[PDB]
Amino acid sequence: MDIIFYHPTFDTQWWIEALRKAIPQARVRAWKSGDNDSADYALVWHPPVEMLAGRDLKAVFALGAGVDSILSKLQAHPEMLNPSVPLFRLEDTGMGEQMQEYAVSQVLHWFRRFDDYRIQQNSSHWQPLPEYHREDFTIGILGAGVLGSKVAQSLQTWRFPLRCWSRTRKSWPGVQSFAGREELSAFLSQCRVLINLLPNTPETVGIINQQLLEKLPDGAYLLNLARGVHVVEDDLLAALDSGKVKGAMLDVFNREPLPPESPLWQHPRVTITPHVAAITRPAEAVEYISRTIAQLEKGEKVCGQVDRARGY
Amino acid sequence: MDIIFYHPTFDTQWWIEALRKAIPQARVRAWKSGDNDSADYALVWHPPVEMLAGRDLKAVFALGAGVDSILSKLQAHPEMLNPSVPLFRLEDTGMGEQMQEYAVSQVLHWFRRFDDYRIQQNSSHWQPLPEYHREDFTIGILGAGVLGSKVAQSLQTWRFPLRCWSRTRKSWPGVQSFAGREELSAFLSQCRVLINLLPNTPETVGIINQQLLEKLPDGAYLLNLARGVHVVEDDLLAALDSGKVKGAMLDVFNREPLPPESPLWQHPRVTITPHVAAITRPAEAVEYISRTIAQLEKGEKVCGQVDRARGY
Ligand SMILES: NC(=O)c1ccc[n+]([C@@H]2O[C@H](COP(=O)([O-])OP(=O)(O)OC[C@H]3O[C@@H](n4cnc5c(N)ncnc54)[C@H](OP(=O)(O)O)[C@@H]3O)[C@@H](O)[C@H]2O)c1
Ligand SMILES: NC(=O)c1ccc[n+]([C@@H]2O[C@H](COP(=O)([O-])OP(=O)(O)OC[C@H]3O[C@@H](n4cnc5c(N)ncnc54)[C@H](OP(=O)(O)O)[C@@H]3O)[C@@H](O)[C@H]2O)c1
Ligand SMILES: NC(N)=NCCCC(=O)C(=O)O
Ligand SMILES: NC(N)=NCCCC(=O)C(=O)O
Ligand SMILES: NC(N)=NCCCC(=O)C(=O)O
Ligand SMILES: NC(N)=NCCCC(=O)C(=O)O
Repeated sequence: MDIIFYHPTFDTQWWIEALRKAIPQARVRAWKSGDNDSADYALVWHPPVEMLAGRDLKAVFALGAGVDSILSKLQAHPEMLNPSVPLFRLEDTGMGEQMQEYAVSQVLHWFRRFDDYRIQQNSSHWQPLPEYHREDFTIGILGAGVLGSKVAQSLQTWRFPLRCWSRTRKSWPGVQSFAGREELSAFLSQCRVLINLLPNTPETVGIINQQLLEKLPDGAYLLNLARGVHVVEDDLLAALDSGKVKGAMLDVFNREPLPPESPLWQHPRVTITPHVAAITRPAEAVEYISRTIAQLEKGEKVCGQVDRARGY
Repeated sequence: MDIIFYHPTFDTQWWIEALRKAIPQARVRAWKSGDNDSADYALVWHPPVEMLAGRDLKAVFALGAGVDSILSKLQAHPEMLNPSVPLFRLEDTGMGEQMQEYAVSQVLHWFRRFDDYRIQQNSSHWQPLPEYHREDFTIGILGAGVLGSKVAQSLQTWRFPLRCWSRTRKSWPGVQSFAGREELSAFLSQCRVLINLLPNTPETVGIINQQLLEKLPDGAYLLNLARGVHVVEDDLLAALDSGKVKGAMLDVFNREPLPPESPLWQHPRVTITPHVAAITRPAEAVEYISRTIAQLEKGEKVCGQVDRARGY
């Protein structure tokens, strides 16, 4: 087999060599403009149309969890990826645990009122605060996928009430499963903490807006770990200023880097991280890719596969 | 049986009634100065010498995890508590989980560099930071008791390397156990995060001082959940200012409320909470007390028992 690799910023030389070692019968090369030699598999992030167009690839592996960008490019350039070509993404490969670290830390942080204690510390003010209780701290997860489920799991340990929202029904024993737009209002109504792990799709763009935030209980918290386009930033600022939302921690933004003019930077109840919630673990990604290729070859049934019609 | 109850600040009436219901053959009363009627058991916090002196009680239950204060008072007033009287404290009764919430939240917070990202947010500065790795993030727990073990357990989930320090050897499978002063230097040498869950005793007063902090790896973090007297605050400020300690989160202080003149309040790498790490859960405390009384009565072997000679 022949494998072509393209990534705008990764250590191309490291990846190529790691893939050779993990698939020793594989000839692996970095794709450059003009390379129209044969390829069986393509490993890509933000690929040029030229790299894929007209290739009857056996599979394409997106080097990310999200496939927002590549699907949107195929819409604009249908010539780019023949419908025969199966599209895979990176499922977990270490991002699950990273999402769990971030959510558990911050849910507990809000639950123990470390935000209030920091404000009082800023005035040298010593004042014990009433403890919150779990019954009033339901955690809702928008999106119940590879990452949502991992996060739900790691929060169940702490005995918070849990609910999730998705297109289709889930069976997780401790987690009340809400499905479809018809059930979104009910889902939102009890969510003291709302965690966004949705994919970026036309159906979810701007879903976190005024109408959604108004259905939340008062003094809610928002943790956006998914995509910036899910949030209407001005509606969120209004919810923060009205006290509807007590705190928001955001890792992703409509424009990244978030430009200095955004009021989010200096807003008091907002915490910002620069899209670092869960990054690729290269060795685990190389493991997932070689394993998937091996499974495709043995005719075994494989899962981590994008549905282009569905959008994710 | 007759039970006398004293607490300077708790809801005396609630506690009395809850104890009646949990021990329905018990006559329970609030102790007031001059009450020299008979008592079988005394439930106390910061008790007047008069309340206990000369009583041949069947047991005394301190309504706290720490027995610093009551043992120090018996030193000053040996007439207060006959050596025949067994002394119990509150073991766990919900404080374990509270310690786990606080430690897991904050260990993860430092491990994901949320402190650095907050500083960059304060300048509207967008800059992804190199991820820390577990091998460089050994967590050491000073004190390996009811609370230390609970905290160790909840951190093992996250795959941090773990070590604990105590007087006597521990057997916890994933946790390297250090014992005695002769092994303290070795224990400290790898501790990226140091968590203090020691009791307040003459042997541990001021243990966190210049000599201890110097043995820590650079860029260490201190989480003091035990007693303020364990820390020499000026040595810690010097370690913070030299960069030896990257961050400290403190719940307990030599003087509480921490007076406004302390430099800890406004120091940049210091986080303060007003002694709220783990508070009594009254219903669970009433459960532990009635259960222990029942066990003492059945001649069953009981554990949660202070060794007055040892100091804890
Ligand atoms: N911040 C970061 O660093 C970072 C890192 C990695 C990933 N991410 C983001 O996290 C996202 C989720 O990753 P994942 O691996 O968990 O994706 P996934 O496994 O595909 O799960 C997506 C979930 O969203 C639900 N969903 C999709 N469209 C929906 C709709 N219209 N209504 C209701 N629910 C809908 C799906 O429902 P069904 O189960 O019913 O299909 C599914 O449960 C990625 O798409 C990426 O944008 C961010
Ligand atoms: N911040 C708060 O809100 C809060 C709440 C509750 C408790 N606390 C504090 O937490 C402390 C610990 O509670 P706990 O229930 O875990 O106590 P514990 O079960 O009695 O455990 C104490 C541990 O400290 C160790 N230790 C005692 N003296 C030592 C010495 N000289 N050298 C080395 N190790 C020593 C003991 O060693 P061995 O196992 O060898 O005996 C034991 O492992 C309490 O005393 C209290 O001060 C604080
Ligand atoms: N795991 C760490 N430290 N970064 C994640 C992605 C970087 C990468 O794959 C490359 O640039 O070669
Ligand atoms: N969209 C761009 N440029 N980077 C995303 C990287 C991490 C992530 O969120 C994922 O892999 O899904
Ligand atoms: N659990 C909560 N909310 N506080 C802890 C101790 C208060 C208490 O026991 C009393 O004053 O009666
Ligand atoms: N020492 C005083 N006044 N209060 C302590 C209360 C909580 C605690 O740390 C414990 O129960 O050990």
